[PDB]
Amino acid sequence: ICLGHHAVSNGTKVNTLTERGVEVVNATETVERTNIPRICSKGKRTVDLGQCGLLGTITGPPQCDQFLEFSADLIIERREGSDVCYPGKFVNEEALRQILRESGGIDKEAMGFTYSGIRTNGATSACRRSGSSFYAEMKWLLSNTDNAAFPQMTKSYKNTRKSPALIVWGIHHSVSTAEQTKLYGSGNKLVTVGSSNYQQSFVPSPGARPQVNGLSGRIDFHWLMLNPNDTVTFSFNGAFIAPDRASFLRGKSMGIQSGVQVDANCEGDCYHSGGTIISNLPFQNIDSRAVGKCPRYVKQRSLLLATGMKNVPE
Amino acid sequence: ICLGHHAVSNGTKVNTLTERGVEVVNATETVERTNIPRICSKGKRTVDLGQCGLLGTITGPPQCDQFLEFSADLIIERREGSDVCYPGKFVNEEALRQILRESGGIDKEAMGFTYSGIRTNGATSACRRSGSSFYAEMKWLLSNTDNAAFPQMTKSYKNTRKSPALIVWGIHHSVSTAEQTKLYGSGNKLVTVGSSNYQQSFVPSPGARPQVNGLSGRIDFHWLMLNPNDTVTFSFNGAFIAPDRASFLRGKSMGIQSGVQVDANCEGDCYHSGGTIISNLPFQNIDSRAVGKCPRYVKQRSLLLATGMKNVPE
Amino acid sequence: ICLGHHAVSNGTKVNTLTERGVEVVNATETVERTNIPRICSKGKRTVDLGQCGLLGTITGPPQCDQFLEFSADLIIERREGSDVCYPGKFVNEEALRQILRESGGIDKEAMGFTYSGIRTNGATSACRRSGSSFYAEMKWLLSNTDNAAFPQMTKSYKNTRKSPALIVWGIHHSVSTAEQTKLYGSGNKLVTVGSSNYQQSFVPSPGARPQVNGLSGRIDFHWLMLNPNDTVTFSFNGAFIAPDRASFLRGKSMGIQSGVQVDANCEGDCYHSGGTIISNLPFQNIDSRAVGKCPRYVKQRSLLLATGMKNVPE
Amino acid sequence: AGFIENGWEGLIDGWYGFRHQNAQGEGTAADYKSTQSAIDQITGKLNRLIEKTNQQFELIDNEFNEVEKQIGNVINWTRDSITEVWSYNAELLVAMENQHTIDLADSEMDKLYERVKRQLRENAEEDGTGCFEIFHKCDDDCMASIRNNTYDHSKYREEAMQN
Amino acid sequence: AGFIENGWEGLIDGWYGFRHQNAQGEGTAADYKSTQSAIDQITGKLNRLIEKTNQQFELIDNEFNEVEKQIGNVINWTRDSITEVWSYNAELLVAMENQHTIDLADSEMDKLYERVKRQLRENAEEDGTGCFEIFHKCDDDCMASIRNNTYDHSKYREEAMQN
Amino acid sequence: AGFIENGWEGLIDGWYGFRHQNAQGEGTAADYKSTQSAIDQITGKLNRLIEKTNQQFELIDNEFNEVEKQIGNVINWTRDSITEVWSYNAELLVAMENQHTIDLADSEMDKLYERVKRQLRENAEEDGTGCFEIFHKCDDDCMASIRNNTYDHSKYREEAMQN
Ligand SMILES: *[C@@H]1O[C@H](CO)[C@@H](O)[C@H](O)[C@H]1NC(C)=O
Ligand SMILES: *[C@@H]1O[C@H](CO)[C@@H](O)[C@H](O)[C@H]1NC(C)=O
Ligand SMILES: *[C@@H]1O[C@H](CO)[C@@H](O)[C@H](O)[C@H]1NC(C)=O
Ligand SMILES: *[C@@H]1O[C@H](CO)[C@@H](O)[C@H](O)[C@H]1NC(C)=O
Ligand SMILES: *[C@@H]1O[C@H](CO)[C@@H](O)[C@H](O)[C@H]1NC(C)=O
Ligand SMILES: *[C@@H]1O[C@H](CO)[C@@H](O)[C@H](O)[C@H]1NC(C)=O
Ligand SMILES: *[C@@H]1O[C@H](CO)[C@@H](O)[C@H](O)[C@H]1NC(C)=O
Ligand SMILES: *[C@@H]1O[C@H](CO)[C@@H](O)[C@H](O)[C@H]1NC(C)=O
Ligand SMILES: *[C@@H]1O[C@H](CO)[C@@H](O)[C@H](O)[C@H]1NC(C)=O
Repeated sequence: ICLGHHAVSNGTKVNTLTERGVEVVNATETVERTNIPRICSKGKRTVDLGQCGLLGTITGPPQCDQFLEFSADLIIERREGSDVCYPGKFVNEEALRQILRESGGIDKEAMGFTYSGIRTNGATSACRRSGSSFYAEMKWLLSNTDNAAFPQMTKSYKNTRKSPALIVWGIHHSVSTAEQTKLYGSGNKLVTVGSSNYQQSFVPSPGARPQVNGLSGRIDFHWLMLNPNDTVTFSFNGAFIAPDRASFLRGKSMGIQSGVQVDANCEGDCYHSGGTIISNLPFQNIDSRAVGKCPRYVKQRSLLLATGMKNVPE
Repeated sequence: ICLGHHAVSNGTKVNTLTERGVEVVNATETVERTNIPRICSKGKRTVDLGQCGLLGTITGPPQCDQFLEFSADLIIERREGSDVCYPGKFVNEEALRQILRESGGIDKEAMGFTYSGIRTNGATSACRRSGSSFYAEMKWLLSNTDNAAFPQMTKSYKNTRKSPALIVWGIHHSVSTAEQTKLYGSGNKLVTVGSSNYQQSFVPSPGARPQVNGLSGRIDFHWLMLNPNDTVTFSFNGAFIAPDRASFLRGKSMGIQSGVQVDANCEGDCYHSGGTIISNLPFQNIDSRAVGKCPRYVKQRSLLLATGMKNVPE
Repeated sequence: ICLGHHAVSNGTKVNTLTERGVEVVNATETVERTNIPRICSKGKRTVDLGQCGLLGTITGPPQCDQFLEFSADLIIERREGSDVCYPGKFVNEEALRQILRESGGIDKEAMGFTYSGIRTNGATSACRRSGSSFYAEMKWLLSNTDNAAFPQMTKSYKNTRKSPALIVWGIHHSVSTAEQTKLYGSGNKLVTVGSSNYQQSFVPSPGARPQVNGLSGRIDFHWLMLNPNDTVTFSFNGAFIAPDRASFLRGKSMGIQSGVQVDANCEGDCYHSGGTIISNLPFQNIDSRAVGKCPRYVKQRSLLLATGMKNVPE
Repeated sequence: AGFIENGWEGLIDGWYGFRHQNAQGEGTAADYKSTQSAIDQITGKLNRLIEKTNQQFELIDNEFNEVEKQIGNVINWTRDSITEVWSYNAELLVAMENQHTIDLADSEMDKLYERVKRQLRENAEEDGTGCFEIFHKCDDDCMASIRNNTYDHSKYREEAMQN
Repeated sequence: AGFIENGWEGLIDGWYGFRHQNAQGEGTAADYKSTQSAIDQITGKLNRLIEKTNQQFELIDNEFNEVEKQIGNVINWTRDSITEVWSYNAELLVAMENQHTIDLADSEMDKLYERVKRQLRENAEEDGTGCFEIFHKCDDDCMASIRNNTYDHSKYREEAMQN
Repeated sequence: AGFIENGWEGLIDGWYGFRHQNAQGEGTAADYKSTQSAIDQITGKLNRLIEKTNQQFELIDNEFNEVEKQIGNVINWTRDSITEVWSYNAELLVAMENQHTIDLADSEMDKLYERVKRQLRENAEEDGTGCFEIFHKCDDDCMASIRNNTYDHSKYREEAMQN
C-alpha cells in the first residue's frame, strides 16, 4: 500500500519567503484590477451636481438654482461645474469644499438683513435668468444713484441654531477706481468682520484683470462659521456683497469627483473618478486616490496567494 | 508507558493565521484598555496653567501674572485658560503654541524701548489688577493728548543672546475711525517689521465687532523669532502695542491639554486628555491622539496572544 | 555510520521570534551604515549652484548670471547660495523651490513689455556688474524725473506655449514715504494681478528695516503660473518691479541640498546632505531625510540576518 | 517531493488518497478527513484576508483644481509613503502565507503517513518511498479497515512476523 | 490532537509529563527540562513584545481650539492612515505568533517522544497513540531511568526481544 | 541540538556530511545535494530582501531655510510616524526570517536522516543520537552507495537480520 497527494498537469506559479516561481495546485488573486466604469449608487441618496460647482450651492449661481438646499449621502462634482457666474473665486476654497462634501447637504435660513440709505439690487449679464440677475443667496449692495456715498454701516446676525452656521460675503473689485466710485463713491473702502473665533477685515483692490465672460471685475468670496449663540457683525462702507441667507449642514455624506455615469443597479463604497471598485480583496492597483471604503492601494499589479498545496507531477 | 502534555477545563480562545477561536492553555492581553484618570507627574517639573492660556504667558494678562517666567518638564493647558483680557487673537497661534509646549518654559528680557513724543500708559477694565491695567509684557502706546498726532517712529532691538528671541507686538483695531483718531490721530496708519528671516508690515482696520467683555475693539497679536545677533526694527505711526520684554526658550518640555487632576504619586510618559496611560503593552485602544511615549493606537478592543500551548481535554 | 552538519569556533549572534543572542554559522548586515561623503553624479547632468540660490535663477542676481537658463538631471543647492542681491524675499518661497527642483531646469522667454511715460532703468550697488546694475530678468520701473507721477498702467502677457509659464514680479518697499514718492510720486500705490487660476492685488509698505548690504529697502517677490493660452494682466501705478522674461520648465530633475564635493566617478540615486548612499540593503540608519531612491530609514544601528544554520560546537 | 517523489494527477477524488495493490485488484480512494482538515485550514486563511475595512477615507486632494503646491507636495509625499508601506505589507504577507500554506500541506501528509505506520505494529516495514510493505497478502476488507482506522494490529501479527 | 488524542488535566505538575503503569503501581511526573525549554521560549516572545518606544510624539492638533480645517483634514487623514497600518500590524503579529507558539509547543512534544523511542532500541514497539509498549515488565527504578535518560538499551534487550 | 548533541567543526567540506567508521578506515564527506538545497533557499531569501525600490522621494523640508513651523511640525510628525513603522517592519522581518532560516536548516537534517534510515530496511537500528547501527560490517564500496543512494536494502538483509 502507498499513500500520497493530488497533482495536476498545469499549476500556478506563486512566491514564497524562500522561492520565486514555485507551482501550486490552486491559487487566487489578492490584488483587485477589475474596475466598473460607473458610480454605483444603489440605495444611496445621490446628488450629481453636473454644471453646478460645489461652492456654487452656497452663493447660488444660475447653475446651482436647483441645488440651493440639497440633501445627500453621496455628492458628485463634475469637471464642467462652476461655482461662479460673475468672475471670482473663494478664499480658502478647498477647505470649504471638504466641509461641503461631508455635510449631507445644506439647509438655508434668512439672516434678515434690511437696508436704509443704499441701493440693493445689483445685477449683471453673466448671471442670466429671465434677464440679468445675480447670485441667488447674495445681495449686490450699491449707492442709491449712479454715483454718491456709501454710509458706513453695521449689520449683525445671531446664529440661533444648535449647529455651526456657514456665513458667506463678497468683496467686489471693480475694473478701475473710476468704476469703484461710480458704484460706491470714493475714498478707501473697508469691510470688517468678527466673531468669537474670528477677527479680520478687508479692502477692495480695483484695476484691470483678464476678461472672463467679457467682464474684468472680480468678486472675492469669503466665509466663516458662526458657532451656536455666537454672533457676527459686518462693518462696511462699500465694495460689498452681502449674505442674504446663511447655511446649515444637514448631516453626513461623502463627496467624490468623477466623469462616469451614475448607476442605481450596483452597490459600492469605494469610489474613484473613473468608477466604483467592487471587490472583497485586501488590495488594489487601480487608483491610489480612491476614497470611501477600499482595499489598500499597492504598487503591484498582482500577488497570487496559494489556495492549494505544492505541485509535483509524474 | 505514555507521554503527553497538560490541559485544562476552561481555556482561552485566540486567533491564528489559520483558525478563529482556537483554545489555549493560557493567554495574555496585548492591547491596553486600562486608563488612569489623572495626569501622572511624579518626578517631573509640572506647570498646570489653569486659567492662564499658553500664549498668555508671553503677553501677560492678569491670569498669567504668575506664569510670565515659568519653568517646566510638563506643561498643562486647561479648557478654562485664556490668552487674552482685551479681546483679540494671535496670528499663527497654533505654531506658537507648539513652540511653547516644548520650550521648557520661558525667560524674559527687557528690550529697553524708551519713548519721546507719545503717551505710554494705555489701560482698560477688561484687564483688572488693583485697578484698570494692561498686558504686563506689553505697552499701549498713544498720542499725548486725547487727540493729536503720532510721530512716525522707529525702534530696534538687537538680540544679544545665543538663543532665538520670541518677539511679540500688537495691532489695535478700534471700534471706529472715530476712535482710531482720538487715540492716534487720523490718516492711514502703518506698522512695518523686518529681520533677516522676516519682511512684513501692517495697517489697522477699525469698524464694529461683537462685544466681548463689553468691548468691541480687537487687538491683533503677531510674532517673530530673532536669531542670535540678528536685529529687528519697528516702523510705526500709531495703532500699535509695543513689546516691552522679549522671550527666550528655557530648554525642553512636553505639552498636553487635559481636564483631570495632577498626581505626583504615579509615573507616566503617555498622556491624553483624560489621563495617563501606564502600560507595558505594545498597543492601545484608549485615545488615538495620546502624546508622549505610548503604545501604538489600534482600532481593536482586544488581541489575545497565546502564552500556553494548544488545549484539548479528555 | 553517523550523519550531521557543520559548525565553527566563532559564530555570529542574531535575534529570532523566540531567542535574543542565538549564534549562527554566518550572518549578513541588513542596515546600511556606510556613507560615501560625495555627491555621486556619474552619468547625470548636474548643476551645482554654488553661490547662486535656486530662486535666484528666475530673477537673476549677479550670482545667478550663469544659471538663467540651466538644464539638469541633478540640481544642487549650497549653503552659500543667495536668491537675492537687493534685500528681499519670496512669497511662497519653498513651494517655488520644490517646483524648480524637479523642473529639469528652465528656459526663458521675452514677455515683450514696452514702456511709455515712465523711467525703466532702476539700479543699485548691491547688484554689482561692471557697475551698479539690477536683477537681469527684472526691470526697475520709475517715474521719469527724480520725483513726479506714475501713470496708472496695464500690461498683459499671453502664454502662447504648451507648458505652464512661471511669472515673477516684485513690489518695492522704500525706506520711507519720503523715498516712496521720490521714486513713484505720492498717494496709495496699487498693483493688481489676475489670471483664470488667480486673483490678488498688492500695496507697498514703506518704513525702516535693518540694513542688509547697507540698504534698508526690501523687494517683495511674488509669482504665479500661467497655464497655456490663459493670459495675465498687471494693474499698477508704482512701487513695481516688472518681469522682463517669463520662465518655462524644461522637463524632470531631482534637487538636493548638500555640502560635499561632486564626483562623476561614482553612481548614486540616494542622496543626503553629507553624501550618497550606495547600498543594496533594504534599510539605512544614516539620514532620515535622504531623498531619491533609498533603503528605508530605520532607528536601529544594526539588524543581522542569518545566512547560515544554527551553531553548536563539540 | 523527496520520498513520495511525485504525486497522482489521477487522484481527482480529494487532496490525499490511498493506492493499494494486493492480489485482489486495484484501488484509489481519497482520505476525506485529512483532505478536509487541510481544506478547512486554507479556508481559515481566506476568511482572514478577504477582509473589509469600516474605515472611510475622504478626499484631501483635488483633481479638477489643484491645491496649493506646498500642501499638495506634503500630501503626495504622505500618500506615496503610505503606498510603499502597504506594497511592502502585501508582498510579505503573501510570501509568508504561501510558505505556511505549502509547509502545512506537506505536514498534513507526513502526519497521515506516520499514523498508518503506527496502526501497522511490526506486521509491516517502511519501504523508503512513502510506501508500506505488508508481509501478509492483505485483502480488500482488510483495506477499507486500514483506511477507516480499524485494522487489527495483533490479529494478523504472528503470521506476518514469520515472513 | 491526533494520536495523543487528548491531554491530562491532572498534570498540574508541568507542561509535559510521564504516566507509567507497570505491575509496581502508578505514576505521573513532569519533565521539567522539556517544560522549561518551551517556557523559556514563550518567555522570549514576551520580552520582544512587552516593548517600550523611546520615541516622543508631540501634539499637532488642538482639542480646545480647532486648527484650520485644511491642515486639520490632512492631519486627520494621516493619523487615520497610520492607525490602519498599526491595526494591521497588530492583528497579523498576533496571528503569526500564535500559530508559531502553538506549532512550537507540539513540536516540543513530538521531539520528546522520539527521544524516548530512541532510548528504547528494539526492546519496545510504538503503540499508535503516542504510548510505548514494553515487552518486559519494567520496575520503578527502571522508570526514573527512562526518565532521567539513563536506561540501558541493550541491558534489558535480549529478554524483551524474545517477547 | 538534542540527539545530534553537537556539530562538526571539521566539516569544512559542506553544510551536511557523513562520518563513517567500519573496519576499513575513516571518512568524512559532504552531501552536496542536501547542502545545495539549503544553500539554494538562503539564496532565495537574500534575493527577496536585497531589494531596490523604484520610488523616488523628493524633499518636502528645507535644511538651509526652515519652513513654517506648523507645516514643519506636521512634516516631522509624519516622518517620525513612518520611521516607527519601518523600524518595526525591519525588526520583525529580521526576527521572522531568522527563525525560519534556522527552522529550515534543521528540517533539512531531520529529512536527510530519515531518508537514509529508510534505505536501511531492517538491516539496521537507530542509536538514539542520530547515528545508525549496522549489524553487518559495511565496507567502503558499501559506503559511497549508502551515500549515492544505491545501497541494496534486501541484498545484505538476511545476514544482518541474524545479528
Ligand atoms: C480554486 O481557487 C478558487 C479561488 O476563487 C476557489 O473558488 C476554488 O474553490 C478552488 N478550487 C478548488 C479545487 O479548491
Ligand atoms: C443659546 O442661547 C439661548 C438664548 O439666548 C439660551 O437659551 C441657550 O441656553 C444658549 N445655549 C448655549 C449652550 O449657550
Ligand atoms: C498566564 O499568563 C500570565 C500573563 O500575565 C502570566 O503572568 C502567568 O505566569 C501565566 N501562567 C502560567 C501558568 O504560566
Ligand atoms: C554675535 O555678535 C557678537 C558681538 O557683535 C560677536 O562677538 C559674536 O562673534 C557674534 N556671534 C555670531 C556667531 O555671530
Ligand atoms: C557568508 O555571508 C556572506 C554575506 O556577504 C556571503 O557573501 C558569503 O558567501 C557567506 N559565506 C558562506 C560560507 O556561505
Ligand atoms: C491655444 O490657443 C491657440 C491660438 O489661440 C489655439 O490655436 C489652440 O487651439 C489653443 N489650445 C488650447 C488647447 O486651448
Ligand atoms: C500629486 O500627485 C498627483 C498624481 O498622483 C499629481 O497629479 C499632482 O501634480 C501632485 N501634486 C503636486 C504638488 O504636483
Ligand atoms: C479630526 O478628527 C477629530 C477627532 O479625531 C475631530 O474632532 C476633528 O473635527 C477632525 N478635524 C477636522 C478637520 O474636522
Ligand atoms: C523637524 O526635524 C528636524 C530634524 O529632523 C529639525 O531640525 C526641525 O527643527 C524640525 N522642524 C521643526 C518644526 O522644528
